[PDB]
Amino acid sequence: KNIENLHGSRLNDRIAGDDQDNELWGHDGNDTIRGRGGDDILRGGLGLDTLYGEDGNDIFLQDDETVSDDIDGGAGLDTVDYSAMIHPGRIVAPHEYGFGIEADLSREWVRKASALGVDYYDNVRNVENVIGTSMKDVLIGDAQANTLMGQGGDDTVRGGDGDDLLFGGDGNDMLYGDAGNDTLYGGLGDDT
Amino acid sequence: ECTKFKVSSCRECIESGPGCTWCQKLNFTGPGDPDSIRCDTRPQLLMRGCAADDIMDPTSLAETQEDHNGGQKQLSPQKVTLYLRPGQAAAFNVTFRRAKGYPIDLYYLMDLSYSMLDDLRNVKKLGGDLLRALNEITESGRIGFGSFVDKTVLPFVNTHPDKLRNPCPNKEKECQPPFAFRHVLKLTNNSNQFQTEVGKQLISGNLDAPEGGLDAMMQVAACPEEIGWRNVTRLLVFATDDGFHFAGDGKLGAILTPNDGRCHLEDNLYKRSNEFDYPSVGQLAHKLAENNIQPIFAVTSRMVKTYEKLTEIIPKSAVGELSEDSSNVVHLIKNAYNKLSSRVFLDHNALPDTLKVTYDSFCSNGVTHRNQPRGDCDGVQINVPITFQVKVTATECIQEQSFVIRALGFTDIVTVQVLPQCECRCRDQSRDRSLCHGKGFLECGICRCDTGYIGKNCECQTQGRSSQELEGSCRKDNNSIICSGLGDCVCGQCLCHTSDVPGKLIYGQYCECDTINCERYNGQVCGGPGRGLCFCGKCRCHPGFEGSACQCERTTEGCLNPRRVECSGRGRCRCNVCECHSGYQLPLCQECPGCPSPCGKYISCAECLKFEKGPFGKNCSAACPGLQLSNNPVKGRTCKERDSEGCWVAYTLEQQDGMDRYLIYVDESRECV
Amino acid sequence: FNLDTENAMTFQENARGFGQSVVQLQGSRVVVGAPQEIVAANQRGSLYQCDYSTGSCEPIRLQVPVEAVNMSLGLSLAATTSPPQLLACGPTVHQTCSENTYVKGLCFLFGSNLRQQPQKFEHEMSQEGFSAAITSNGPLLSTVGSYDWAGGVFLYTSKEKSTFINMTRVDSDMNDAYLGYAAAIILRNRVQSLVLGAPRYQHIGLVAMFRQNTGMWESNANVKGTQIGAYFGASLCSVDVDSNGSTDLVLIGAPHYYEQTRGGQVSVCPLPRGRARWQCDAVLYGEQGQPWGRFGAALTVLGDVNGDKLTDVAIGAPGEEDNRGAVYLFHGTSGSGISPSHSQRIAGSKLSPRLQYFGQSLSGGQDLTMDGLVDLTVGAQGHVLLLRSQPVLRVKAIMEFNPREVARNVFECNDQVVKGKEAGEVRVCLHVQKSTRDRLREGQIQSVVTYDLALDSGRPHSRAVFNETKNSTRRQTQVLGLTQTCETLKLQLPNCIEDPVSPIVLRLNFSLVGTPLSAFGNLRPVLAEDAQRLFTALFPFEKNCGNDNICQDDLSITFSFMSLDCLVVGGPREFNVTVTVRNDGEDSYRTQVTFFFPLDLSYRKVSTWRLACESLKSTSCSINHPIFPENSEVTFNITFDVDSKASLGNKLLLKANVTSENNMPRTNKTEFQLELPVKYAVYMVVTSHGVSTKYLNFTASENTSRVMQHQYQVSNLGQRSLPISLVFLVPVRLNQTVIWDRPQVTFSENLSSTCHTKERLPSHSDFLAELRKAPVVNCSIAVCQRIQCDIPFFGIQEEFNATLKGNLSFDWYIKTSHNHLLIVSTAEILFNDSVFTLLPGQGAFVRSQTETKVEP
Ligand SMILES: *[C@@H]1O[C@H](CO)[C@@H](O[C@@H]2O[C@H](CO)[C@@H](O)[C@H](O)[C@H]2NC(C)=O)[C@H](O)[C@H]1NC(C)=O
Ligand SMILES: *[C@@H]1O[C@H](CO)[C@@H](O)[C@H](O)[C@H]1NC(C)=O
Ligand SMILES: *[C@@H]1O[C@H](CO)[C@@H](O)[C@H](O)[C@H]1NC(C)=O
Ligand SMILES: *[C@@H]1O[C@H](CO)[C@@H](O)[C@H](O)[C@H]1NC(C)=O
Ligand SMILES: *[C@@H]1O[C@H](CO)[C@@H](O)[C@H](O)[C@H]1NC(C)=O
Ligand SMILES: *[C@@H]1O[C@H](CO)[C@@H](O)[C@H](O)[C@H]1NC(C)=O
Ligand SMILES: *[C@@H]1O[C@H](CO)[C@@H](O)[C@H](O)[C@H]1NC(C)=O
Ligand SMILES: *[C@@H]1O[C@H](CO)[C@@H](O)[C@H](O)[C@H]1NC(C)=O
Ligand SMILES: *[C@@H]1O[C@H](CO)[C@@H](O)[C@H](O)[C@H]1NC(C)=O
Ligand SMILES: *[C@@H]1O[C@H](CO)[C@@H](O)[C@H](O)[C@H]1NC(C)=O
Ligand SMILES: *[C@@H]1O[C@H](CO)[C@@H](O)[C@H](O)[C@H]1NC(C)=O
Ligand SMILES: *[C@@H]1O[C@H](CO)[C@@H](O)[C@H](O)[C@H]1NC(C)=O
Ligand SMILES: [Ca+2]
Ligand SMILES: [Ca+2]
Ligand SMILES: [Ca+2]
Ligand SMILES: [Ca+2]
Ligand SMILES: [Ca+2]
Ligand SMILES: [Ca+2]
Ligand SMILES: [Ca+2]
Ligand SMILES: [Ca+2]
Ligand SMILES: [Ca+2]
Ligand SMILES: [Ca+2]
Ligand SMILES: [Ca+2]
Ligand SMILES: [Ca+2]
Ligand SMILES: [Ca+2]
Ligand SMILES: [Ca+2]
Ligand SMILES: [Ca+2]
Ligand SMILES: [Ca+2]
Ligand SMILES: [Ca+2]
Ligand SMILES: [Ca+2]
Ligand SMILES: [Ca+2]
Repeated sequence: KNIENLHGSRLNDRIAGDDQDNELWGHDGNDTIRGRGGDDILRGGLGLDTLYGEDGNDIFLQDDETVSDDIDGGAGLDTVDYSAMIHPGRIVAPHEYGFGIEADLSREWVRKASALGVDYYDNVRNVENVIGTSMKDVLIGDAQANTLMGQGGDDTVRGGDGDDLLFGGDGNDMLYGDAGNDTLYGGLGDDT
Repeated sequence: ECTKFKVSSCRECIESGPGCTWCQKLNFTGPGDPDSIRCDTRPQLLMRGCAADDIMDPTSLAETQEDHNGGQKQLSPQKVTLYLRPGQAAAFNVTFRRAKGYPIDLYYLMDLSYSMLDDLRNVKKLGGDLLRALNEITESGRIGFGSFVDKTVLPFVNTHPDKLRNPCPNKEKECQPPFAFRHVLKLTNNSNQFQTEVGKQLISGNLDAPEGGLDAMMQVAACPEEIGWRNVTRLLVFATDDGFHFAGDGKLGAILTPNDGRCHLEDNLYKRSNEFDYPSVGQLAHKLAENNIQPIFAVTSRMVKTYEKLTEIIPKSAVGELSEDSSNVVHLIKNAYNKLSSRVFLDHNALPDTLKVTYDSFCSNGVTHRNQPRGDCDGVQINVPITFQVKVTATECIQEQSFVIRALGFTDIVTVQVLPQCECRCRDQSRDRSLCHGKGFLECGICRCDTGYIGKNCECQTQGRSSQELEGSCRKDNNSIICSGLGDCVCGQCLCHTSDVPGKLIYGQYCECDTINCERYNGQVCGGPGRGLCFCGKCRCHPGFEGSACQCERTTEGCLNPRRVECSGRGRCRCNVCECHSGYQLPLCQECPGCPSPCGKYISCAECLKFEKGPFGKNCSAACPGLQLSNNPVKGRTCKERDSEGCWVAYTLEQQDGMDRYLIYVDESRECV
Repeated sequence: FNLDTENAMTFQENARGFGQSVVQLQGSRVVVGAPQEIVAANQRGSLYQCDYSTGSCEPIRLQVPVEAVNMSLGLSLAATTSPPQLLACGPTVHQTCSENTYVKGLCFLFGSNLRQQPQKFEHEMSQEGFSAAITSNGPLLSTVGSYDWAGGVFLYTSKEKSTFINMTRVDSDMNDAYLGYAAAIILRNRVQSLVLGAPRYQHIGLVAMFRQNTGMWESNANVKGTQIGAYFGASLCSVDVDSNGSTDLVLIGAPHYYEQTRGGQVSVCPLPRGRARWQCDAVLYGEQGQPWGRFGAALTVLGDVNGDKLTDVAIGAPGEEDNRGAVYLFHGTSGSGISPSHSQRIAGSKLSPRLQYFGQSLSGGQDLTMDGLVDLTVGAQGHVLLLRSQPVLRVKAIMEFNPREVARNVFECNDQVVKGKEAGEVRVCLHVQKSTRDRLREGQIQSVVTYDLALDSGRPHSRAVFNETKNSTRRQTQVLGLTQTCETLKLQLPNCIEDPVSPIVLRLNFSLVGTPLSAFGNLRPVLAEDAQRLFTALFPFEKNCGNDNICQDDLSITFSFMSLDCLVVGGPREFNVTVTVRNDGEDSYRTQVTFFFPLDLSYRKVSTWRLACESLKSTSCSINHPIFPENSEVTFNITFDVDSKASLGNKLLLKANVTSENNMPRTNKTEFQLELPVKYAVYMVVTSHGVSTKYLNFTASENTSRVMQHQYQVSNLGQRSLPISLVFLVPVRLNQTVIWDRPQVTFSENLSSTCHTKERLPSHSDFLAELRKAPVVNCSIAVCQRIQCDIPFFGIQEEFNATLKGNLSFDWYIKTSHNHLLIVSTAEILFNDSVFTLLPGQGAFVRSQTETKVEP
C-alpha cells in the first residue's frame, strides 16, 4: 500500500498500475504492462513486451535491442523515446544503413534496427510524439498534431497533416511542415 | 441402427449405413407418411408388418475359386472375388500348408578384416560339411562364396601406396590389398571347387571398425544371373564381428551419390564403389524382399543386440551366435533355417485408403491372435493346415480394384478382386403403372416422376402453384409453423433450405433436425468427427466409443490390472477410470497410502497359523476373513508385534485383491523373554 | 503458400559439386561451394559468389597453402548476418607422411571484403571443419574423427586459443558415433550454448546439449533415436518462434527413416527446463508414397514469411520423385511448436526437367531482392535457385441496407397498385489490406477482384431481385488498390412476401488475382490462405405486432445456483445453473441470451420450447426461434465443465444478458449477475511410522531414563500445493510429575518451518478412576504441550518425516489393575478451511495417534 513504482523480475511478468503516476520497469523477459490512469513511465526492458498507457499522457522508453515490442498509448498525448539505442558503449543492434530509427506514425511502425538484409520493427498505435537518437533519423507524422524531435545528426522530419511542432536539434536537418498550421525550429547547424 | 438423415432411394438408403434396409411392399406407406419410413432397421420393419422375403438388405459376401488342375498347392485359395457393401466386412479363410523338401541355395559372405584370419583358416576347410548339412534337409543343394572389406578411400582405408600394397599390421606374411566386394565362387554343388577357389583367398585389413558389407549384400541381391540363383529357397549367410556402414557415412570421404541399387560388377569386382554411397537399410530390405533372399546374420556375442534390431525392419531374417573362430557355423545355419521356416507371415500389397484389411490367426500351438495388421504365428508345422481369417471393410462405394495377398518368402500368391454391392435387386419389370397415375414407375416400391410432374404420387405439376389445402400436412401441430421455418411446402411435403454455415444440413420430415445441435465435448459436438456424429439431439458414436458425447471407450478399459480384475476389486470401473472407494489411490485402486497399519490385529491369525495354536477366541476358520499364508517370503508390510503369550513374532503381510483380503508370511524364529 | 515458383532465377555452373553447400551473405549475394571441382594439380574444391543483380558469378580468389592438397574446400559453410562474416572449410586435407596418410582440415574466415582470410587414434584423423559455426567469441569447428571417431568440437576464442568439447569416456559406447556431424548454437539471456549431433551412436543416433558451468563446458542433456540406420542427428536447427531472443526448440532430422510408404522423419524437441529431461513431442513427415525421399536431409530457418510474427522453417527432400527432389514449408504456431502439416511443397519436376537432388542444401533468413521480403536459396546438382516470398493480402467487406428494414406498404397485399414496383437499396464496400511489412512503395500493389452477390441464397425462389439484372445473381469484376471502394445498387421485389417472418439474406464471396510488379521482377501478391472469403448481412422485415406500433417486448433474466453453496474445484466436474427468461411484452423476435464466464469453464449442454446454444469466454443461446410469444416463460439448465487445474481465485462471477431483434434500450431486467464462493480440493494424509517406539519397560527400583520418538509421515497426494500447520499434543505431566520432558520436533526435509509451544489443561481431575476404566494416559487425564509448526509451502507429490523426540522417566506410573499404561500422542494437520476442503469420506486420514506401551 502507498507504493507508486515497481520493478519487475528477470522472468515473464504482468504489471498493472493505478490512477496515480507510476514508473513500471519489466527488465528481462516478456512482460505485459498496463499504466492505467495518470501519467506513467513504462520501460519494458529486454524481451518482447506489450505496453499500455490507457488514459493520460504516457512515456515509453525503448532499449538497444532487435526484439519487437507492441505499444498502445490509448487516449491522451503520448510519446516514445528512442534515445537509448545509441550509447557510448558497444551497440548490439545493427545500423548498417546508418539511419538510426525510422518512424511512420501513419503506417504504425518504427524501424528500430536494420541490418543489410534484416529489418526490425516495433508496432506503435495511438502515439503522437517521437524523440529520435544521436544519429540521423527519419520522422514522419500523421493526420493528428505531432511533436517530432530529431536530436543530433542530420535528420529529416515530415509533419504530415495537422498543426505540428517540429524540432531539428544539432546538425544539418531537413524539416517539412506539410498541411496545417505548423511551428518549425531548426536549432544549431545549417538547416532548410 | 439406421441413422439415415435424408433418404429417397434404395441405394441412397443402403449407402447411409450398414444396418439400413428397404421394405418394398406396396400399400405400406400411409397418405400422411413420407417415403423415408421405408429406410429402417430389419427388426423394426419386421415388427411393423414387413416380411423377411420383401426386404432388400444388400449384404456383402465372398465366394472363392480354386485351381483343381494345380497340384501341391501351398497357399489356397488362389482367386477370391468380393461384393463389398460399405460399413460391412466381408471375411474369408486362407489356408497355409507347409510343403516338404525345397532345395537350398546358400551364398556365403565373409569379412576379410585382420581379425577374421582364423575364421578364414577354418572356413576354407568347410565346404563339404556345409553341403552335407544342406543335403540332410533337401535332396539337392548348392553353395557359393563372396567377400568384402570396405571402400578404398579415407578415412575408411589408408590410401598411402605402401599401405595399399600391404594393409595388414604385420609385414611378415601375405596380405592382399583392400577391396569392396569380390565374387569368388558360383553357386555349385561341387565341394572340390569350393575348396580350390576359397583356398586361394588371402586376408586383408582396413582402418575403421565398421565394415561395408551392405554394398556386398546389395550387389549380391542385384545381380541374379551372375550369382546363379534358381527359383528355390535362397539363403545369404553374413559372417562378421563388427558393425556396418550405412547411408551418410560416405560424406566423410566426399561421396554423396546415393546408391542406385543396380549391378556394378566387372571382372567379379565391385569397381565404381568409391563413387556411390552405402545403401540404406530400407533399400536393402526392399531388394531382399523382392528377390526372396533370406539373410542369416552370423555375428559375435557383442553384436547380437545390434543385428537383432534389423529383424524388425527385415522380416524373414535370423540372427546367430558366431564363435570367435567360426567353428559353430553349420549348426548356426541349421538353427537359422529352422527358425526361418517355422514362422509364417501373411501380408498384402499396397491398397488405397478406401479399403481396410485385418487378419486373424489360428495355428497348431493354440495361440490365437485377433484383429492384427498382418498375420503371424510361430510353430508352423509340416502338413498341418493353418488358417488365417482375412476381413475386408470398405468405407465408400468403391470401384473395381485388385490386390494380392502373399506369404512372405514364397512365390505363391492369393489374388483378391473387389466389387461394390451398392445396388438393390428390386422388382420393376411387372409393377403396376396405374398406381403411379401413369406418370412414373414403381421401383423398389416407390414412384419416380417424369419431367414436370412432382409429388410422391406425381399428382402435381411443377409449373403450377402449390394448393393451400396440401399445406396442412407440412406442419407438425397446431402451434408449429410450416416446415419449422426452415423449409418450403410444395405438393404436400416440406422441402428444406440450405445454409452457408458449414455443417448446417437441415433434414427431417418437417425440417426440425439439424447437424450441429448436440452434446458438446471439449467444444466439439460429439467429441469431434473422430468419436461420433450428431443426429438432431441424439449422439450415436463410431464403434469403440460410448456415452452422451462419445467420450467413453466401450472396452479394453484401463480399469484392469494384468491379472484381469476390475480395480483389484476395490472400486467400480466407470468410463475407463476406476472409482476407488475408501482411501485407495488411482489408477488401479491398489495402495491404501494413508492407511492405518493393519499389523496390530492380524497377529491374532498369525499366532495360530504357523505355531499350531488351536482355537482360542474361536477356531482359525470362519475367522481370519480372507487371510491366507505364503510359503516363500512376500514383499510387503514388514512387521513385528508382541505375541499373545509374550514372545516377539514378526510377519510380512502382502495384500492381494478383494475386500480385507491379504497374504501373510509369518517368521518362525522368535525373540522370547 | 507465398513462395514464388514461376519467376525463380537459376545460377548454373559446370564445376563439379556445384550447389552442394549454399549460404546467404550480406543481403545481396549468395556463396556456393563446389567441393569436387579440380582447380589445379593436387587441388580440389572451389567457392563461388553469385549475385542477384547480375545473375552470373565468378570464383572467389583464395591462395590455398601447398600443404592443403585435395582439401575439398566448400564442403561446409557458415555466415553471420551482423557483423558480416563468412567461414569456409575443407575437411579433407591429405597430409602425407613417410608411412601413413592423414585426413585433417582447414578453415578460412572472411570479413566484410573477400580478399584477406585468416587460416584456422587421438586427433590424427580429425577432419576438422566437417561442420562449422560462428560464435561471438570465434569460430566453432567440429572434428568427427577424434578419439576413434567418437567426435568432438573445437571452440576458438582467439586465433591461437581453443578448447576441446566432447563427451566423457566411461566406456567404448561412444566410439564410431561421429559427434559433430551437425552443430547449432542456442541462445538464452544473451549467452550461447552448443548442440551437437552424432548420427551413428549405437547405429541409432544421439543429439547432445552443452552448457558452460563455471567456465567449463559440460553435457547437461541428450536425446536418442529409435530405428537403426535412420541417422538421428544428421541435421540440426535452432528455432526461436516468438523472436524474443531465447531459443525455444531444436529440430532433429532422420533422413533415412524407413516406412513402407514414407522415407524421412523430423523430430521437434523443446528445450529442457532446468534439470528436467529432454524429450521429443512432435514428429513431422513428408508426403505419402515417396520411399527413400530423404525428408530431413537439410533444414534451415526462414524467418516470418506469412506475417504472423512466428518463425517458419523449410525442410528438404532431395530423394523424392526419383531423386528430382522437393522442398516443404512449415508454419510456426503459438506455444513454441511447429504445425504438423506443411503449407507448401515445391517440386523440382515442376521447375525444370534438368533438376536433380533439389533440396540437398538450404539457406534462408535474409532478403536479396531488396524489397524487404525474406528469400530462400535452394541448392541442386549443378544449379542454385532463388525462391522469393510474396506480399500477403486480406480483404474485408461490409454491407449496409437503406432503409434498414422493408416497409409495411412495400409487401402488403393490395389490388390498386402496380405489381413489381417495389424499392430498396443495399450498399457494398470492399477494402483490401496488406499484412507483411516490406520496402515497396505505396500504390504499386493492385489486384483484380471479382465477386458474387446472391439474394436469398439457399432458397428455391428469392423474394427480392436486383434491378439491373432482374435475377438473384450478379457478377462484377474491378481493380482494387489498398484503399476502400464503395458501390450501391437498387433492390426490387416482384411480388408480396407471404412469410415475412424470414429476413432477406445477402451473400458475398470473391476471388482475388494480384497483378505483377514490374519494378521488382514480376512479383505478384497473393491472398492469405486463411482469409475469410464469404460475408453475409441480413435484411429484416418490419413488425406490426399490434395496432401498427413498434413491437414492444419486455424481457427479464434471472438464474440461481440452486442448492449449491460453494463450487469445489477438483470434486464434481459439472454444475448446473437454472435460468429462466420471461417475455411480459408482445411478441419477441430473434431472442438471444449471451453468457460470460471465466476461461476455466466450458459449455457442455442445455436441457429444458426449442433451445439451440452455441459458443472471458462467451456462449449464445437461441430462445425458440423465430418467435418467443406473448406471456411466455422458459426455464432451463445450462451445464458447465470445470477444469481440474482451474484457477478462479476464491470468488467466481457469472454474467448473462438477453437480447432481441427489436433493439430496445437496456434495462435492469435485461442484465443479471450472481457471485459464488470457490473452494479447492486438497488431499493429504498423516500416518504414524514403524520406527516410532512401540514398547518400553522399567523397574521401579531403578531410576534409569529412556528415549522415546513418535515419527509421523506427511504426504501431499493431491494435485495442489498449500500452506499447512502440524499440531502435536504431548503428555507432559500427570498429577504434578513430569512424563516427557522438553519434547522437541525436528523435520527430515530441512524445509522452512517455525514452531511455537503452548500448554493446555486436563479436563478430568479424577485421573485414578479414568485410569481404572481405560489404561490410556492422554490429554484427557494429563497436561499436554501443544506444539504447532507452520510450513509456508507444502509441495505437490512430496513428503517428509516429522519426528518428536525426548527423554522419559517413570515416576508418574500408576499401579492400576492392568499391567500397562498407554502414552498417546496425536498429530493432526490444519489448513484454512475457507479456501481448501477435503473430499467427503477422506477427512479421517488428516489425523493420527501413536501409542507407546509401558509395563514394569
Ligand atoms: C573426450 O576428450 C577427452 C580429452 O579432452 C578424452 O580423454 C582422453 O581419453 C583417452 C582415451 O582413453 C586417454 O588415453 C587420455 O588420457 C584422455 N585424456 C584426458 C585429458 O582425459 C576422452 O577420451 C574423450 N571422450 C570420448 C568419448 O571420446
Ligand atoms: C550336381 O550338379 C550337376 C549339374 O547339373 C548334376 O549333373 C549333378 O547330378 C548334381 N549332383 C547332385 C548330387 O545333385
Ligand atoms: C524363375 O523365375 C523367373 C521369374 O521372373 C523366370 O523368369 C524364370 O524363367 C524362372 N526359371 C529360371 C530357371 O530362372
Ligand atoms: C589428390 O587428388 C588427385 C586427383 O587425381 C590424385 O591424383 C592425388 O593422388 C591426390 N593426392 C593424394 C595425396 O592422394
Ligand atoms: C463464390 O462461390 C461459388 C460457389 O459457392 C463459386 O462458384 C464462385 O466462383 C465464387 N465466387 C467467385 C468470385 O469466385
Ligand atoms: C442474371 O442476369 C445476368 C445478366 O443478364 C446473367 O449474366 C446471369 O446469368 C443471370 N442469372 C441467371 C441465374 O439466370
Ligand atoms: C444437473 O446437471 C446434470 C448434468 O451432469 C443433469 O443431468 C441434471 O439434470 C442437472 N440437475 C438439475 C436439477 O438441473
Ligand atoms: C451484454 O453484456 C455484454 C458484456 O460484455 C455487453 O458487451 C453487451 O453489450 C450486453 N448486451 C446487452 C443487450 O445488454
Ligand atoms: C524389560 O524388558 C527387557 C527386554 O526383554 C527384559 O529383558 C527385562 O527383563 C525387562 N525388565 C523387567 C523388569 O521386566
Ligand atoms: C536420554 O537417556 C539416554 C539413556 O538413559 C541417555 O543416553 C541420553 O543421554 C539421554 N538424553 C538426554 C537429552 O537426557
Ligand atoms: C484418551 O483416552 C481415553 C481412554 O481410553 C479415550 O476414551 C479418549 O477418547 C482418548 N482421547 C481423548 C482426546 O480424550
Ligand atoms: C522417513 O523415514 C523412513 C525410514 O524407514 C525412510 O524410509 C523415508 O524415506 C523417510 N521419509 C522421507 C520423506 O524421506
Ligand atoms: Ca507513497
Ligand atoms: Ca520481466
Ligand atoms: Ca498510473
Ligand atoms: Ca521486458
Ligand atoms: Ca523490449
Ligand atoms: Ca496513463
Ligand atoms: Ca495515454
Ligand atoms: Ca495517445
Ligand atoms: Ca537524430
Ligand atoms: Ca501531423
Ligand atoms: Ca538534428
Ligand atoms: Ca502539418
Ligand atoms: Ca503548414
Ligand atoms: Ca539543426
Ligand atoms: Ca539553424
Ligand atoms: Ca576371429
Ligand atoms: Ca523464445
Ligand atoms: Ca509464420
Ligand atoms: Ca525478397
